[PDB]
Amino acid sequence: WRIWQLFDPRQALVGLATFLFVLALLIHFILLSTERFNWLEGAST
Amino acid sequence: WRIWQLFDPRQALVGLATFLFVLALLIHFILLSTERFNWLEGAST
Amino acid sequence: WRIWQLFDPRQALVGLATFLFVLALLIHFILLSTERFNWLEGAST
Amino acid sequence: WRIWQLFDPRQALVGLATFLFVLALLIHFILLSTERFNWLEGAST
Amino acid sequence: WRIWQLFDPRQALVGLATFLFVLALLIHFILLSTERFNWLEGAST
Amino acid sequence: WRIWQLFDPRQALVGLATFLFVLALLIHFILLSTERFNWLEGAST
Amino acid sequence: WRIWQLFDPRQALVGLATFLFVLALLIHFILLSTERFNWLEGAST
Amino acid sequence: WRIWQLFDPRQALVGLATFLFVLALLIHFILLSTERFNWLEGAST
Amino acid sequence: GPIYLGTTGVLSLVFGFFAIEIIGFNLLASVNWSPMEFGRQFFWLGLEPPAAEYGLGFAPLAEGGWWQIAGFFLTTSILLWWVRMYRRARALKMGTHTAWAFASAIFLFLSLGFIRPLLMGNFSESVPFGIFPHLEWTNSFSLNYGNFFYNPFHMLSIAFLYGSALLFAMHGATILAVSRLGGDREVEQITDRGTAAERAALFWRWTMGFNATMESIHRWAWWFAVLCTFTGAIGILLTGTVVDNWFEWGVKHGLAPAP
Amino acid sequence: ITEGEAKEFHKIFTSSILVFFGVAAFAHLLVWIWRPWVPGPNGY
Amino acid sequence: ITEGEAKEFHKIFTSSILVFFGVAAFAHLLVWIWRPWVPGPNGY
Amino acid sequence: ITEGEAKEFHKIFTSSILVFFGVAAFAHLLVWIWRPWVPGPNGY
Amino acid sequence: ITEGEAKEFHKIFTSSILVFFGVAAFAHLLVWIWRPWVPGPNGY
Amino acid sequence: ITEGEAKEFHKIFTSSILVFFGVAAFAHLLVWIWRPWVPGPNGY
Amino acid sequence: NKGDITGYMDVAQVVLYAFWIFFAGLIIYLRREDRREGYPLEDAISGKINSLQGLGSVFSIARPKIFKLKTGATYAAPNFKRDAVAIKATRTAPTAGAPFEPTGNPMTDAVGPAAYALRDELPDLTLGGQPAIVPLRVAPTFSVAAEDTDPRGLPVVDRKGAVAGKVTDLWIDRASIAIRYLEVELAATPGRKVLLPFAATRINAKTKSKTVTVQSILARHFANVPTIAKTDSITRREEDKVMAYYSSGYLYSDR
Amino acid sequence: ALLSFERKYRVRGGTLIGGDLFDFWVGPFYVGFFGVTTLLFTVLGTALIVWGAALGPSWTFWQISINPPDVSYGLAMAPMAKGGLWQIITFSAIGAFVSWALREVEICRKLGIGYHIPFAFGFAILAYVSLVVIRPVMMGAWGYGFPYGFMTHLDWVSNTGYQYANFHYNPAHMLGITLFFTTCLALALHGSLILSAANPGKGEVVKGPEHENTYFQDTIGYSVGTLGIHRVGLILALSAVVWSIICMILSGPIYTGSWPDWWLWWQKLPFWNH
Ligand code: 07D
Ligand code: 07D
Ligand code: 07D
Ligand SMILES: CC[C@H]1c2cc3[nH]c4c(c3C)C(=O)[C@H](C(=O)OC)c4c3nc(cc4[nH]c(cc(n2)[C@@H]1C)c(C(C)=O)c4C)[C@@H](C)[C@@H]3CCC(=O)OC/C=C(\C)CCC[C@H](C)CCC[C@H](C)CCCC(C)C
Ligand SMILES: CC[C@H]1c2cc3[nH]c4c(c3C)C(=O)[C@H](C(=O)OC)c4c3nc(cc4[nH]c(cc(n2)[C@@H]1C)c(C(C)=O)c4C)[C@@H](C)[C@@H]3CCC(=O)OC/C=C(\C)CCC[C@H](C)CCC[C@H](C)CCCC(C)C
Ligand SMILES: COC1=C(OC)C(=O)C(C/C=C(\C)CC/C=C(\C)CC/C=C(\C)CC/C=C(\C)CC/C=C(\C)CC/C=C(\C)CC/C=C(\C)CC/C=C(\C)CC/C=C(\C)CCC=C(C)C)=C(C)C1=O
Ligand SMILES: COC1=C(OC)C(=O)C(C/C=C(\C)CC/C=C(\C)CC/C=C(\C)CC/C=C(\C)CC/C=C(\C)CC/C=C(\C)CC/C=C(\C)CC/C=C(\C)CC/C=C(\C)CCC=C(C)C)=C(C)C1=O
Ligand SMILES: COC(C)(C)C/C=C/C(C)=C/C=C/C(C)=C/C=C/C(C)=C/C=C/C=C(C)/C=C/C=C(C)/C=C/C=C(C)/C=C/CC(C)(C)OC
Ligand SMILES: COC(C)(C)C/C=C/C(C)=C/C=C/C(C)=C/C=C/C(C)=C/C=C/C=C(C)/C=C/C=C(C)/C=C/C=C(C)/C=C/CC(C)(C)OC
Ligand SMILES: COC(C)(C)C/C=C/C(C)=C/C=C/C(C)=C/C=C/C(C)=C/C=C/C=C(C)/C=C/C=C(C)/C=C/C=C(C)/C=C/CC(C)(C)OC
Ligand SMILES: COC(C)(C)C/C=C/C(C)=C/C=C/C(C)=C/C=C/C(C)=C/C=C\C=C(C)\C=C\C=C(C)\C=C\C=C(C)\C=C\CC(C)(C)OC
Ligand SMILES: [Fe+3]
Repeated sequence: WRIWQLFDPRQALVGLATFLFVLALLIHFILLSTERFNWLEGAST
Repeated sequence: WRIWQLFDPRQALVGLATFLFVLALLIHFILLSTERFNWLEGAST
Repeated sequence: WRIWQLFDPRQALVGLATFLFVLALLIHFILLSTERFNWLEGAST
Repeated sequence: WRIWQLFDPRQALVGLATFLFVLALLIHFILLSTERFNWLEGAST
Repeated sequence: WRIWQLFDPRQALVGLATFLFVLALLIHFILLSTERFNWLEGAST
Repeated sequence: WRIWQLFDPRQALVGLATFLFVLALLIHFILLSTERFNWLEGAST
Repeated sequence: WRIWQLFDPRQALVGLATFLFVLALLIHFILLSTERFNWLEGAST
Repeated sequence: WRIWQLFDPRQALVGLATFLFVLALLIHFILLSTERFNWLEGAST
Repeated sequence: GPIYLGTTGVLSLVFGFFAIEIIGFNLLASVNWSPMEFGRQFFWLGLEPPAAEYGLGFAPLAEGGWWQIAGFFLTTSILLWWVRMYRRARALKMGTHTAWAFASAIFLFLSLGFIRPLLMGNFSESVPFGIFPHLEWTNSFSLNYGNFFYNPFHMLSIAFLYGSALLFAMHGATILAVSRLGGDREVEQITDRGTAAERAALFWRWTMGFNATMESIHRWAWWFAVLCTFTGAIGILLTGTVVDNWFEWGVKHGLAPAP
Repeated sequence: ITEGEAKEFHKIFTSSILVFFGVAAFAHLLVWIWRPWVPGPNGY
Repeated sequence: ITEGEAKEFHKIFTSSILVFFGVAAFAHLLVWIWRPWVPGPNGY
Repeated sequence: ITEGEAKEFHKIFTSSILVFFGVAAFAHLLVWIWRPWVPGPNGY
Repeated sequence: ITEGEAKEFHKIFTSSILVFFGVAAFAHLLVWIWRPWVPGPNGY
Repeated sequence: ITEGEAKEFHKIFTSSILVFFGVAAFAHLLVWIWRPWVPGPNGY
Repeated sequence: NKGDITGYMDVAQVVLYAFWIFFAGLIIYLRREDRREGYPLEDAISGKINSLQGLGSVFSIARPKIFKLKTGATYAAPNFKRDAVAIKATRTAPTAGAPFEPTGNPMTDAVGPAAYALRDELPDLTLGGQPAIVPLRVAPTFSVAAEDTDPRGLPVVDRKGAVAGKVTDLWIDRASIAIRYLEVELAATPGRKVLLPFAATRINAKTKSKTVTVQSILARHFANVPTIAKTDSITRREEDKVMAYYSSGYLYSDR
Repeated sequence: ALLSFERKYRVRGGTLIGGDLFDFWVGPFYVGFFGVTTLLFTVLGTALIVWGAALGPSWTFWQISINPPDVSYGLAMAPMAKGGLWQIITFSAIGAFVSWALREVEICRKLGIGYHIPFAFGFAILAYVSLVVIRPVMMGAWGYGFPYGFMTHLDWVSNTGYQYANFHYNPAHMLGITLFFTTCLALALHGSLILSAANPGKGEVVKGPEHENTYFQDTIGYSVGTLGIHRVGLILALSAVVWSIICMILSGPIYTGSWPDWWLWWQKLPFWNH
């Protein structure tokens, strides 16, 4: 109830899920854009 | 199970189906773009 | 079988048919774009 | 046989006829675009 | 004979006339575009 | 004779006149564009 | 003589005059475009 | 606690979180755009 | 005035403000912080995208990194504004047609800026931030990829832009013509058809053979406006990725005689 | 549409269309005598 | 409408479509005699 | 809309689609005899 | 939609989808027999 | 909305966020074992 | 061989033809939406449902959509509610395309430009449920901008200089803020008040009276303006009737 | 065939010229004397365009082109095989457009509504005339009008815009682009708002002007109104067309140099000229 007294539960859940998905997608894209951590091309270390 | 009191089951199912299909299509297109995992071309390893 | 209480059978069938036809058309065009599976031109293996 | 209770026979027949004609026209044009199956040009096999 | 209890005879005749005229025009245009079957230019066999 | 029981004679006559005039004009222009059937330039056989 | 019972005489006369005038103008312009029948330029036979 | 009588806690928290997240994202991008501090494409010091 | 921002509006404004500040600071630094030179060359100043050798990764700040940061922040701001206009329509218990029409413009913006560079592997041919720089990007894009006039989807986008102008010139003129009959109350006319809507439909019928309704004309307008940017985005995506020369494509497909 | 008027219209239309088709056939015969439009194996 | 008128229309429609298909078949036979449109293994 | 009419329509539709599929299969067999559309290991 | 209507639709839908999936599996097996789409270590 | 509903939401939220963070930590540990993302004085 | 699908087909052409198919479907849908008012088409003479249509008539007219109103009522589109076949006019020729000639006074008979749609006999309502269009007496809160000239008290004049009356009230719109109608006290038969649309009235600028000129009708036509049942509210049907009567002046004023 | 509400409006009168002769309908089309003239000019121009296509080298619709006479001809009328056909088609098209506008005027008179629609079509007619008559006349030859072809008029646009180095730098052309983009944006916004008010979602009640104003106030900060939006859209489209006409009048009749080079005056201003 500490933080759910104010914020709507459904809105908080939807916003958190969307933000987490967008952040994960951005981090994965950034990793794919690097030579070392691109697991698809798999260049040498 | 209270998440289904929070969210409409029909809307949840429609949104999941759309999101999952779009994600699967995007991942498949990424794999097609990559040389190693393009099963239609079959580049040797 | 309660999914048909959730969703109208007529609209569900119409949308499913449209989606399946579009997906099949896309897959066939992708196969045509590839060289190995282009049955019309028939390039050698 | 209940599909004809679900769908108006008239609308289903007109939609099916339009879809079949468009699909046949598309396939005919695709065949005409091919060297092997162009019956009008008659390229040697 | 049962089909005309579905579709109005006048609307069926008008649709048939328009469709057949357009199809014949398209096929004639394709033949004129081709070299073998262009009777006006009369290219040799 | 029942064709005129199905269709309005005046509309049928007007539509036939317009369609036939346009078709004859198009055919005459197509003939005029060919070398063999252009009677105004008179190219030899 | 029943064509006048079908079509108003004055409207039919005006429309026919317009159509004939357009046809005469078109044919004269075509003749001017051609070389053999351009009476104003008077090219040799 | 005097500050929270003037500023609404919800609006203050929402604004502060947005500003902090945007600032952190900008700083991380700036670090990634530098040769020395890019951890995903690490070079020599 | 009574602008409702909310959480999504605050986010979008913060992101867009950061992007604008980055772009403006880069423009001012390009002229060595001269206000005089900034005013002199404001149109010619631009923030160029990174070169091709950097790929989709983070380029150095002085070599396109600032462009990448500003572009990402602007894209996030625009997407959050789309979310905002979706949520405002939902809150007012109204349709999301405005959000889904803005989605087409966002699609075109992403195709120009992010999606096509993602397909091509680098940000070299992305749109720089500057008036004359982005005009020159337009010119150089068309010149490099054959002739954009020969792009069929560019043809369609131009046709739908002309159609949007034509449709608004028709609709505004018609509503002003029937404004003396209560035609400006369009939703009231939709709910209860009046002589204004009847006379508008009859005028267009007697003019060109067919007519619309007070709601379906807005459907026509919405679809024309959306299709403009949608077809344009499709053409941008297909340019270079699958067709390297639009003039040669047109020559192959009969749009032009073979040189 | 009254049957008598429809049949009178048909009896006029048949004659008119037959005259039109006869004139078209005569014109086509003259055009064929002038220059036939069916090329042979070697063309024109 | 009613099966009587429907069957009259169907009879007339069947006769007209049979005549149309016969004319089309005769035209196609003449066109085939002129120049066939199915190439062999070596073409035309 | 009803049950008897729906069953009649289903019967006629099944017969018509069977005829359509038979004609399509015959045409496809003719086209395969002319030129097959499945390349071998070496192509055509 | 009543429970009986939903159950009947589910039964017919299950039958149709299994027929569709069986036909698709047969087609994919034929395509695999023609040319497999999973490359080996050395490609195709 | 009410006190009991808020208590249930907080409990389930705590459980779900703990599962999410545990899975994320496991994935990050696996990624670190595969390839560390902190370069040394000489680099990678 | 970059974008080639077959020897001649390619990806750009395939996408173009896909868009062509989609655009044909979209045109079908847009025409379907166009046919939600006034369709099906009726015969010009008899009025029976009859038109020249093809095989697309099955898809031409869509199922009626329901508009839910804040008053609890519903409006269906298409509603299939046709106007009466018989009207107070007679065709000049027996042909279907012939025009109609008014039998008596067209302005009162409501034919042609004087014709109006049989709208609901209910005034437009604001968000709060109160009638949208009311005279300024019933709405003390609203006022005319100080930068503009109050039409109240200004003479009403026609295109020929004849004075029709004086403005005694203004009818405003509470939903969309604007002036809709002017209440004019006729010079003839004192005490009689007629409604006057605002959109059909231009102010004559510097005339030392700023006479509200009405180019639609003449002074003698003001006595025949349709009346309204209530003194503080106007229904949609009465609104249309007034606007239609005023709009017919340009065609039937000199007749 | 008539609509459910057309018979009471299909009344006599309203013709500008011709009287009762042409006051009749053929199907849904109102004929009118100017409609008869429109049909005359349309048939003449279309037949001459098909004749030019027949005279041309190809029957492909994209490659069909009717070209204006050569610049060497000046403003003199050319032989029909050397641009005279283009001139005849141009003037027949002008006549058809004017007759269409006057037919719209007649329909407006019959229905007792304003003339805003023919007035707005007059701007399209003026743009066409400026492109095919005014600009070539002030430029000195009919050869500067665009050819009547699906692709050749686009080639004319490209060549004319590259004659001035870069047409993107034409100041009136920038304003035309701005207004053309704004017209599309405003059309999208207006259609979107009207459709969102009329269709507020399933199970919801139709909204009104209050909600329409409140939505855009809340989102962007301000609104225009119910008729202000239509006036703004009409003015935007007409201003885009007017500024396009102005840029085309400037490009070649008045200004003949490079538009990118025209912008040096901004960099030569006294307060920045260093
Ligand atoms: C050599 C130059 C050349 C050339 C000869 C020629 C010809 C013509 N063309 Mg073309 N064109 C050329 C090149 C070319 N052409 C364009 C496009 C078009 C369009 C734009 C449509 C639109 O609405 O854009 C406009 C929409 C956009 C770009 C997207 C909307 C943007 C949004 C939502 C973002 C919101 C913004 C903020 C929050 C503010 C952020 C702040 C800061 C950055 C500081 C279109 C309809 C159009 C018109 C014409 C005509 C009429 C002609 C004539 C008469 O010559 N052309 C292409 C496209 O796909 O358009 C969708 C595209 O990208 C591209 C290129 C490179
Ligand atoms: C070495 C490089 C590498 C590598 C080879 C590789 C592969 C791939 N990865 Mg990745 N990844 C790598 C690294 C790595 N990766 C991640 C994670 C992930 C995630 C995050 C999911 C997410 O964002 O959920 C975010 C969603 C949440 C948290 C939803 C929770 C729900 C909430 C709040 C409330 C519920 C309300 C709603 C949902 C609203 C609607 C209502 C209803 C439906 C009822 C995940 C499932 C995932 C998938 C893949 C893919 C598709 C690929 C492909 C094809 O390449 N990756 C891990 C994580 O977060 O696990 C929880 C993590 O830590 C970690 C690391 C280190
Ligand atoms: C170097 C190449 C280049 C370049 C880099 C660049 C850039 C851009 N430009 Mg430009 N342009 C270039 C070339 C160039 N530019 C144009 C014109 C413009 C316009 C005018 C639009 C208008 O108002 O049309 C107004 C339209 C007319 C002419 C209306 C006339 C139509 C009529 C009477 C009706 C006809 C009716 C029938 C026949 C009947 C039909 C029957 C049935 C359907 C049954 C305009 C706003 C515009 C758009 C863009 C943009 C958005 C861009 C982008 C995306 O960069 N350009 C000028 C013009 O036409 O001005 C009137 C002109 O001639 C000219 C030139 C040479
Ligand atoms: C259908 C295609 C057409 C189209 C449609 C279209 N555009 C749209 C819409 C639609 C339907 C909208 O609904 C949306 C809109 O809101 O319109 C009014 C929009 C829109 N398209 C726009 C413009 C636009 N449209 C264009 C064109 C088109 N879009 C096409 C012609 C074009 C071009 C190039 O022709 C442009 C430039 C915008 C006006 C608007 C989208 C606004 C947006 O996304 O804004 C993002 C937010 C910001 C940049 C934030 C700025 C913040 C400021 C710095 C203020 C300060 C804030 C604060 C101080 C910050 C906090 C500081 C602290 C952190 C310290
Ligand atoms: C001025 C603001 C916008 C506008 C407004 C506008 N247009 C209008 C109207 C209005 C208000 C109408 O009322 C009227 C109408 O009824 O539209 C349905 C119209 C109209 N504008 C039209 C098209 C059109 N408008 C355009 C633009 C615009 N018109 C502006 C953007 C454009 C372009 C290029 O952007 C086009 C293509 C038509 C739909 C219609 C014109 C109807 C008309 O003129 O009918 C009479 C003529 C014919 C039926 C055919 C005449 C044929 C000629 C004999 C030959 C002409 C050849 C031509 C010169 C070249 C052709 C080849 C090209 C590829 C170059
Ligand atoms: C308030 O909301 C509003 C609505 O409303 C509620 C609306 O609806 C609309 C309108 C908008 C829409 C309906 C949406 C669609 C609009 C667009 C997308 C804009 C684009 C438009 C088009 C692409 C269509 C263009 C079609 C045209 C221009 C019509 C073409 C017409 C002709 C060529 C002929 C004109 C008719 C004449 C002159 C007479 C009739 C002719 C015939 C019937 C054929 C010939 C007839 C005969 C042979 C017999 C008579 C002959 C005579 C008299 C002799 C002539 C002699 C010769 C032979 C020449 C708006 C704006 C509105 O905001
Ligand atoms: C039934 O009817 C309906 C209504 O009614 C009930 C309506 O209402 C509307 C809605 C329509 C409108 C309200 C106006 C429509 C008219 C146009 C589109 C043409 C006029 C164009 C504009 C004024 C642009 C307006 C767009 C806005 C305000 C978008 C808002 C976006 C943000 C707040 C995000 C941050 C803002 C940014 C980044 C820029 C936004 C653009 C501008 C504010 C204008 C550009 C300004 C500059 C970049 C520099 C200029 C600076 C200014 C103006 C301040 C200094 C002063 C100067 C003069 C220079 C419709 C459609 C409708 O159907
Ligand atoms: C009620 O009636 C009363 C009582 C008054 C009596 C009146 C009766 C009357 C007047 C009856 C009239 C009857 C008539 C006139 C009947 C006419 C019937 C005809 C002519 C029917 C014709 C049917 C033809 C059909 C259905 C043909 C279909 C062909 C198709 C779909 C072919 C498609 C081809 C494709 C897709 C491929 C083309 C190849 C190319 C090259 C074009 O591909 C690119
Ligand atoms: C009602 O009240 C109760 C009782 C409830 C009590 C409430 C108490 C509260 C809420 C108290 C809160 C207090 C707080 C948070 C106070 C914070 C104060 C701060 C941080 C003040 C800071 C002020 C800073 C100032 C004024 C700085 C001014 C600097 C200027 C103008 C510098 C300009 C520099 C220029 C223009 C030069 C730039 C150089 C470059 C290089 C940038 O130029 C190109
Ligand atoms: C009312 O309730 C009833 C009675 C109905 C009961 C219902 C209960 C329900 C429905 C409970 C549901 C619970 C659920 C599903 C809870 C889910 C919780 C989760 C998944 C929580 C996760 C939270 C994650 C957080 C807060 C993460 C924050 C991370 C941040 C802000 C990191 C930012 C990183 C930055 C800025 C740096 C990025 C670095 C670069 C730029 C390099 O990365 C791209
Ligand atoms: C108070 O401070 C003031 C306001 C005075 C500062 C002044 C600011 C000024 C003057 C700002 C504006 C300047 C000008 C002249 C702006 C003009 C802008 C124009 C006309 C831009 C036109 C087109 C640009 C486009 C279409 C670019 C789009 C770019 C996109 C979508 C880029 C996206 C990039 C992404 C998603 C990057 C991804 C890579 C990451 C970062 C994820 O990893 C490497
Ligand atoms: Fe309506």
